[PDB]
Amino acid sequence: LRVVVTGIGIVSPLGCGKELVWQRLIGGGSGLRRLGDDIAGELSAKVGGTVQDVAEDPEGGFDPERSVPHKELRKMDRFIQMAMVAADEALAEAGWAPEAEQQRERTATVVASGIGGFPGLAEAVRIGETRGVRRLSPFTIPFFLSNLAAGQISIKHRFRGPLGCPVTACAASVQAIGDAMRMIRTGEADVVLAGGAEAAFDKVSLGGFAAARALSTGFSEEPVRASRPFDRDRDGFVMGEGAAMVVVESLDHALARGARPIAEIIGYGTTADAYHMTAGPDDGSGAMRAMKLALRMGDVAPEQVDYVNAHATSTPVGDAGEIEALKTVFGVGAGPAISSTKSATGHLLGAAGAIEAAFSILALRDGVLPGTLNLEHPDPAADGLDLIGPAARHVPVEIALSNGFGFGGVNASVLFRRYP
Amino acid sequence: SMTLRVVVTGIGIVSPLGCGKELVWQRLIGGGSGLRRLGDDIAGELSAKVGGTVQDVAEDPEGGFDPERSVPHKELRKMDRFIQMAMVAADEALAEAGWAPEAEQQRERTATVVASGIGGFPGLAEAVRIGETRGVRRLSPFTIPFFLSNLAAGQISIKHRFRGPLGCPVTACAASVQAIGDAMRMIRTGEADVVLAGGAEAAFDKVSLGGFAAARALSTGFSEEPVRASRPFDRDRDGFVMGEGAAMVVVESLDHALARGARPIAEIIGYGTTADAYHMTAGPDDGSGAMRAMKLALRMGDVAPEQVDYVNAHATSTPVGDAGEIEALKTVFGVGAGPAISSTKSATGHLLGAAGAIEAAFSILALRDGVLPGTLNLEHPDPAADGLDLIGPAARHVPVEIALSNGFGFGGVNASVLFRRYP
Ligand SMILES: C=C1C[C@@]23C=CC(=O)[C@@](C)(CCC(=O)Nc4c(O)ccc(C(=O)O)c4O)[C@@H]2C[C@@H]1CC3
Ligand SMILES: C=C1C[C@@]23C=CC(=O)[C@@](C)(CCC(=O)Nc4c(O)ccc(C(=O)O)c4O)[C@@H]2C[C@@H]1CC3
Repeated sequence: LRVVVTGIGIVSPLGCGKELVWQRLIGGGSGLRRLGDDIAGELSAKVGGTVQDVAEDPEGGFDPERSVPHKELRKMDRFIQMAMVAADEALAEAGWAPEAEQQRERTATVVASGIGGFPGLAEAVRIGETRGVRRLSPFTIPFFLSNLAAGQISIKHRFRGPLGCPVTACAASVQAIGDAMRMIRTGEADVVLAGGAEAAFDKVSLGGFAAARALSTGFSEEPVRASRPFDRDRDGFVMGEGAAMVVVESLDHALARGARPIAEIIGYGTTADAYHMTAGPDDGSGAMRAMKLALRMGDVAPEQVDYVNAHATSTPVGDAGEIEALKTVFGVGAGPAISSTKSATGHLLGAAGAIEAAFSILALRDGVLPGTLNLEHPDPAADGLDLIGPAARHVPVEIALSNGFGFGGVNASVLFRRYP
Repeated sequence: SMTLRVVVTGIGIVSPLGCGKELVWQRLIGGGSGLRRLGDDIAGELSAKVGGTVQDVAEDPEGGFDPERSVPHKELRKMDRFIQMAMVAADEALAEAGWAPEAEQQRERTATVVASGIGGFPGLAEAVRIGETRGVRRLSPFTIPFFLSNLAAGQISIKHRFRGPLGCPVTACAASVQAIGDAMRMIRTGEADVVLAGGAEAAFDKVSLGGFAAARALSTGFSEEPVRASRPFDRDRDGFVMGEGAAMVVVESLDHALARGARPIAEIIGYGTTADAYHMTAGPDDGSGAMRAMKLALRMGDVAPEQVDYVNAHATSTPVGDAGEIEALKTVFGVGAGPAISSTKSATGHLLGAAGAIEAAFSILALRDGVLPGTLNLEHPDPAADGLDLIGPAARHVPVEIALSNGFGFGGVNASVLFRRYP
């Protein structure tokens, strides 16, 4: 059964609204900024991809009151608020707003997060250390539970089909899209609102990644330079926040209702390294297998892939592993054009898969491949791979692959074809 | 292939009634309870004083929890308690199944799908307290993977070299019902041959308990008589009793099991999942989303309601929750006949994200042995349940062929899984 995407929503460090975000991305913009001392004061990691408010970004700022009434915001952590805005955008684009119970019952909501409501949870613990646990809000638990992103979206829109919340670290929202497609094919839903949401900035979460030496520290005075996937001087990832959503349905379902497919989902693959808890193997074998499964599903040879949106987070070991995986799948000398948009957005963690899927889809729609900012001295291990430098590449393309990996050895890859 | 019959070939349990499914089963069927007074470090400030706790080998010599049996002592520092329980339950299930592939051909066809509701809450809470006292610069390098929900499946995969899909559904108290449904789905789509599926939860902390107490969801009226506090369907229920544990099943096609000589313990014939889109912490009074999930599982199994012998209800002992499920059961099954219904949360407490997997295991064992667990504490059944065959405290010894198990959660999540006895 053929499956398509009919709507996209984005809340990100480059703004809210996918057209504006796309225009900013291709123009070389960056969402990386110095973090507040309340988050980063104790740490050497001083830079993050932050979502700005309307006062800071009048055109593209985040105002969750447009999707959630003021008095309801108290009931949901930031990631959920972001999820609600991104979902509204994707649904409006897809024109999916079912009033009838039949259609509502056939709409699923599958929204990933990596860490979920960390700020809410941290605040509850801090209350426990101060005012006392007898003073916790009645909303404490659903405020931070990961599945209340999907939950609040479903309540608002009356989506009464399956609910999902994959929490598979930084691959989670790639899996959300694969899980959406799988449900369309098994007949368990007719439309899926799928994606990811993450808003985990807090001294403790940042501190936890810091303690693992996973975060960039050497570019604090030049924040836009800090995220440099594939570059010789990369020194760890830059945490980001945001949310991105896609509306997924069968091609036949889309065309019957007059919805324009934006792109087709033709492949999905997911695997486990079973290697180490926080690093993948140097040979990239788990990631390699995930990519090959998505290509097999799409019946696409490696030489037919035009564009790869790599997971590459700007870690030394992580980017090297993905380089090796890509060489195994595609060879050297020819192959796909490859970039990492984490160079501009930072690492949206459990929302990274969905935002990069969205960029992969827009790349196909527009024949514009995002560049990799800061790619000044490519890792020599990547010689023979067509890594896109800072300039976006304007070229008609048909097939795009997007990767997402996470702690716990999770690899996921999703493959798209241009429509028509 | 979508027409594959799917079976369970091994089961593992870590619970408030012990570790090891056979011992746990014998203790459950004998009317045992895992409910105990919590430590003051957890519940000292709160009026919810009772929990289903997992005991160590000093406290329970035959059935105690010793994670060093599964994980070297040095490595325990790297994993929160929910993961340690997951590891022990997974080892049990895998040993019973005889699934320990050494070749990549089989390793690549083994998935690992382990739910949690809250994940490493004690780990996360400790990191935050460290942050307030000693400073975030003192955090362990293992802080993040210590608590991430998916590191339960992750650590299991690493130990056993399972290289197929990893899953971690975090859909609250329906989560490990969905894990089983997701496992079945993956066998039917051809994405895996064997799935280690289940749930793991160890969320006891003053803040998590405090949060549930703030939602008025916890029992507070039975502190002096802990074993009486979890009373699903009873007139005097006043909220659920939090528990901890892990349970796992090994899922594969019947054809694959027969090929390798593994004995199916039961068959998985149906799964359904729905969303209420009603309220963030309560379902509708008529249980209509639960009803729909149950009917979807029955439809998938091609089973009429009158063919169901046993229902392991979600019923957690909350006033509104159990009443909703009563109404859903009446809609699906009618009144006057219908299945025998019990809730084993009466004995184990609510294992949250691991409730689905443990209750699945009990439903499977019920079919295997022809013994339906009772509902402890059911002294004055809610009148709304008149017409439903609620099992009282005594386990019922009767041959049975079909069992349904429900799991629901905050955010309007409903899931149901349906089993048939094997052969
Ligand atoms: C075992 C080691 C060696 C060490 C050395 C160099 C590194 O690059 C890091 C810092 C990160 C590895 C990595 O990219 N993991 C890694 C991964 O497997 C999957 C995903 C991500 C992600 O960001 O999405 C990720 O970050 C590792 C982690 C830990 C300590 C230092
Ligand atoms: C909206 C209300 C009314 C209120 C009144 C009586 C109740 O019984 C509770 C306390 C819990 C309802 C419930 O069982 N939710 C509920 C649910 O939907 C799904 C799962 C569970 C679970 O334990 O697994 C659950 O607990 C609710 C919660 C909140 C405040 C008081």
